[PDB]
Amino acid sequence: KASMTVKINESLPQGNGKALGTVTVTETAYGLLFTPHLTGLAPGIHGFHLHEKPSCAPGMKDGKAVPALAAGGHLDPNKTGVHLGPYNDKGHLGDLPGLVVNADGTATYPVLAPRLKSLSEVKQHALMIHAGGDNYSDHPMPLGGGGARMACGVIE
Amino acid sequence: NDKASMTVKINESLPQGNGKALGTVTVTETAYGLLFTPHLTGLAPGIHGFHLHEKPSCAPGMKDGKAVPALAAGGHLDPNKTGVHLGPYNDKGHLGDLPGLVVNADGTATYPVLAPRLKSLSEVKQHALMIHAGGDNYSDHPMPLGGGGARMACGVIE
Ligand SMILES: [Zn+2]
Ligand SMILES: [Zn+2]
Ligand SMILES: [Zn+2]
Ligand SMILES: [Zn+2]
Ligand SMILES: [Zn+2]
Ligand SMILES: [Zn+2]
Ligand SMILES: [Zn+2]
Repeated sequence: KASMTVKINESLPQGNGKALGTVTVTETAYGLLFTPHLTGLAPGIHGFHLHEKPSCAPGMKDGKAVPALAAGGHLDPNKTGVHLGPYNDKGHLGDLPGLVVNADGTATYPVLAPRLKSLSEVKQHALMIHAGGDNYSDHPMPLGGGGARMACGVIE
Repeated sequence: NDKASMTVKINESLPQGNGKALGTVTVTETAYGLLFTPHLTGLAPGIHGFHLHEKPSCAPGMKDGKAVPALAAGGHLDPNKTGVHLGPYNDKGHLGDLPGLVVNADGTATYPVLAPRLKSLSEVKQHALMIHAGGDNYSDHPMPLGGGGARMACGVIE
């Protein structure tokens, strides 16, 4: 059973917020399954992506402090330069299905990302949770409308 | 680009018979299996058992003298006769096991769910797409059939 764990922390302008729980990443016969064990999130569907750089630190953009900016953009080994979701080979390999958050603010619903096949593809990248949702497109809003980076955890 | 795709209409399952139309689910073939994109409305917020049942019917059935909603659809699609409920990501259970149907706070269903084990529309035609009152933990424990419980909405895939 090739499975591993990722600690998730709140993402503040200053650094790291409280621990919001974990996410289990498991290899299946159909791809990587992300089983969340998170708490304290806004109910609804959240942008859920793997970002390039292994960091959840703040960065500077237009003079302001931006949560988890040091993580860079989306994991994109094919250099597609386009956000197209978990089921389309023509976009960022780091595109996972939206994270489903319950009414009590927890995340327990497992999401399969069929394109990822082994834990190695996930190591040394930032697992990102956004404020906004994800329609798996750059239209109408870029990167699925995720907007701000709200929670994060370096995988390794 | 291009990939085969079809549409299924969903109705309320009442003891009496069919209820309000709730919208549709688009089933599309993808490189990674069948994708079920819902366009539904008027559902209880939360996560709902979402399975394919054996018989091409959504009609009620009689069980001990009571009309049971969508009972005429039979049990879960299980060609390999596993006789067990293990979800969308496990080969050892019902082929008809899809991921839970995610319903928003407003009662709509819009979140696409991939079922990796289904590969083509032919595996899905002439079966019932079922929506339960309860959720789905992809297991027979601690409740049978993921804890889906009552059948609350249904649609026959042509
Ligand atoms: Zn992102
Ligand atoms: Zn992306
Ligand atoms: Zn075309
Ligand atoms: Zn069922
Ligand atoms: Zn089943
Ligand atoms: Zn069949
Ligand atoms: Zn048992």
